[PDB]
Amino acid sequence: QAAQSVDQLIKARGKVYFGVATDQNRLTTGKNAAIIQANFGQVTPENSMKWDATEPSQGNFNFAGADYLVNWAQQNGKLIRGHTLVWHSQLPSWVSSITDKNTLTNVMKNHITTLMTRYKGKIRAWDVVNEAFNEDGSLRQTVFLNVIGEDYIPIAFQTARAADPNAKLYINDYNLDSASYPKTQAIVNRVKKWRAAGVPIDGIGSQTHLSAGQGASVLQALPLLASAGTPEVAITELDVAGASSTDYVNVVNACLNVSSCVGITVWGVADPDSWRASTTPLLFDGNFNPKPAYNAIVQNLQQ
Repeated sequence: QAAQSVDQLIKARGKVYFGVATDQNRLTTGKNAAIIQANFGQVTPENSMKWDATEPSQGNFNFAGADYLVNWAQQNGKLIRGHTLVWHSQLPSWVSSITDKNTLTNVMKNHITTLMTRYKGKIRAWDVVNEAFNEDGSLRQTVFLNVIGEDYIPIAFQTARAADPNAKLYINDYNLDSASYPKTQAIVNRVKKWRAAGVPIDGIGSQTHLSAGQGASVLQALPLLASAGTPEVAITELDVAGASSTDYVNVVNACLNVSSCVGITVWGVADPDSWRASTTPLLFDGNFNPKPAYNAIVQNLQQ
């Protein structure tokens, strides 16, 4: 645990949270729980709310890991971002093999409604649709697009709104880190059009999986994402190859600069537990000590 909490410091600047990805496997080993308690104000399940984890066989849901996370978060005063309802990765084959529109629509709706109803009122925000865009800005040809069609995004969001009207509903994606970039421009254009059509999209989530030196670009990309007119944006899965303080401070400042940016989630606690561990891209090292970039964020946020 670091003495100074980046979550308290960002809250003192008017933001909602500074959080991290975690799950039971992390919380019950090492120093993760104590670090999260001390220094962070929000958690995202790294895996336990994905489709493979929660509905591994159709209609036979497994909530043990998700329940653990939600209960731990409540006990410890941490906000929760649910992650993620509709996504092509970590998707069981029972889903991806379906070729009938009605079948898949009903499966998708039941998955959304069942997860969101279980946690109704406890979840600040859901990543309803994840990684819907290709790198050229076209929509990713996932089973949902291929079988349901264009409607899958409207359906997902409308179903989510009905299941828990309290939750902020997000579309989440990566490579939204440049204002220049076909995916960035596309998500802004399509969110504007979906919302103008009445689709309830409350947030754009920008994963922010960065390479070294790339953080500076977020200072221009995040205000562009905010121009789509959603009530919120958020930095949802931040990590940075090499963990330079310059990159981390740039992303923090981008969020500070964008009033609709509610907060930042970093994608794990300690480097060896990162999905990209070899790049040591997180804010705590393998000995669970805060890294230079953690201290740089603390100092940037001090008033």
